[PDB]
Amino acid sequence: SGFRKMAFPSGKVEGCMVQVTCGTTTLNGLWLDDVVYCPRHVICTSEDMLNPNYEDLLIRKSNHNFLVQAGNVQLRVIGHSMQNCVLKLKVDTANPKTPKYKFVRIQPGQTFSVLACYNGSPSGVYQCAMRPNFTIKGSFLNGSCGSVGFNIDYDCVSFCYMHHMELPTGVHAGTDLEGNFYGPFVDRQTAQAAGTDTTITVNVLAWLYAAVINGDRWFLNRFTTTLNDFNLVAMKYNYEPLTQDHVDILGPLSAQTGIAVLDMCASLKELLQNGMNGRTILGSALLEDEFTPFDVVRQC
Amino acid sequence: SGFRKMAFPSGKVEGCMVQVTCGTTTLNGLWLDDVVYCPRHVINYEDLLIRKSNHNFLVQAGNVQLRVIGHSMQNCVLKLKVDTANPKTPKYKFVRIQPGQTFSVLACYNGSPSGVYQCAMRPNFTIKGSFLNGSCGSVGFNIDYDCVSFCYMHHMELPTGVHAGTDLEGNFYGPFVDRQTAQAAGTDTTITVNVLAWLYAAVINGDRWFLNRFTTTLNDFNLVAMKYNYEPLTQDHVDILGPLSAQTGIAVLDMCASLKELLQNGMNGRTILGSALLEDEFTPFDVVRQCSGVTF
Ligand SMILES: C[C@](NC(=O)CN1CCN(C2CC2)C1=O)(C(=O)Nc1cncc2ccccc12)c1ccc(Cl)c(Cl)c1
Repeated sequence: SGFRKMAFPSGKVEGCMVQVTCGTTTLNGLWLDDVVYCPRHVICTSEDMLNPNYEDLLIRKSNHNFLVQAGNVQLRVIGHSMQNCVLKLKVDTANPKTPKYKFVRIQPGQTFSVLACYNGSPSGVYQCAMRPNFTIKGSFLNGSCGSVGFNIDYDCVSFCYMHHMELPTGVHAGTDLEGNFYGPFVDRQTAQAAGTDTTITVNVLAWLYAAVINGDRWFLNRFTTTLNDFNLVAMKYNYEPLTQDHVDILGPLSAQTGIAVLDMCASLKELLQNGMNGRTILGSALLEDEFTPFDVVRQC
Repeated sequence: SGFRKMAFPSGKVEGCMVQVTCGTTTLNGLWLDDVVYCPRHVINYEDLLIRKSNHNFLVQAGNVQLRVIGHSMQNCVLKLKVDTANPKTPKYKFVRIQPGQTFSVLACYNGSPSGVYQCAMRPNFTIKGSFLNGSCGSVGFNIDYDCVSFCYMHHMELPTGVHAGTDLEGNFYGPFVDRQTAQAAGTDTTITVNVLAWLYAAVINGDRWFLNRFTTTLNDFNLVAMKYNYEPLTQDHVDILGPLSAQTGIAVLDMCASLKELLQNGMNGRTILGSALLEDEFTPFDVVRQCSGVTF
């Protein structure tokens, strides 16, 4: 029993964190086999952050300009290349702690663990979700760039995020490990604003099923709804549309609890209409949207 | 910016998790140097233990079986002496924590780490964890520089879904026993110093709506705290909040008057750090550590 926001054990990722220094900038790198991955903005100076030409800046760099540090050992850079917004520093030593890994690009609503680092040293691990507006609501200070988001299924690390920047609202933007930004963001100091965020509806439903599995039933009702009527209501509360894919994904939780997805959708509509009335669901006074259907099944 | 419930990096603890099997029971063990620590309920515990032999305990570190060469009991923890010292043994200490103190839990099943989360030792000595069957022997810890302080070992789930366990010397937190009997968690209270630390974290993050021009005496605040099932705030707590008070410019008794107004009037549809409830599972140290980026 119990339901916590749970992160994956970070050990397999800790053994990959290195510090990358180029000129005055110091950030984190991910050392896998003989390559160190980090945000390409590590090559940027002061007057070339509004409109940096990364190809022009990288061509002027040599391997010895990049100082890579793994613990108290300095690694030797023997090559450098750029793949989208990520810089790949070829090093002369393969990381012996390299776990079984994959690079996966995730969709909005997906959750992952973040290992927050500073100067190549892990300082904390927390759980995140990719927001529908493609930002992540993280906890990062200056120096956290290069910190990564990941999931661990079986003994394999799926790296899904690399931190690149903080938007003016305090939310965070980054890329997958192939350097492709999540969302319409760019690694430029140009005026960028996160779009209006919405609640991840399928995740709220999964969390309502977790509450039912844990014995909380007060919010349930005798109503059901059509998928379209639910979406017309949910949209008015800035909730993401619920698709047939989402209804299908909730199938196992519906089968386990005996509550049809559209029946739980009608409980959700009622919660949106009434609020919680001084009650909590799984210790929360707000509807939680950072647990996916897969997280709920895994934790329960 | 941002404020998350953040656990310590679990790597140093993952390298210590082993699976202990004795008869039909399988749970987790903590392998440090040449000793495996686990709940004694894996086996009148002195009468039960005397009947066991080393070969009855199957210890597994990954796909390698460890051989037990001795066994002894220290309070509610069983200590299995093994032939091999754990090469991954970090710098560590066994520390007993106080209610209100926070720690990270590495939840394990069959000696395999599956999740990490941050929680607080409640004033009623339970932890509001997330554990299923097989999680016994999962440990709670903090990291100081490169030293792991082990503070908790999971033993059981109480009928309300809350958890109970011991320090690494086998002493329970709370008035609990490791036996099948009627046990109930006492009425819980809110960790007042932690709520204040979290209100300072909200101020550091730009959430200032709850601030007011008022201050209060420590006695008037404690009279209100008692009324709302909040733990008494001591001069020690006020002193610990000193750095956060200095950084934000809000005296502790000034933040107390904000807390008092929140308790008597509610949040009024408004939220603090994305929460509609007052969070009490961040200590003053946790807030400083997260709003300053201390590394391990
Ligand atoms: C590296 C970063 N540089 C800055 O923003 C630093 N700077 C720049 C403006 N300003 C001046 C000193 C007062 C700063 O503070 C960044 O946003 N990283 C940070 C990451 N996570 C959390 C942060 C929390 C506070 C601060 C910075 C954070 C950055 C900036 C613009 C771009 Cl286009 C990109 Cl790709 C990256």
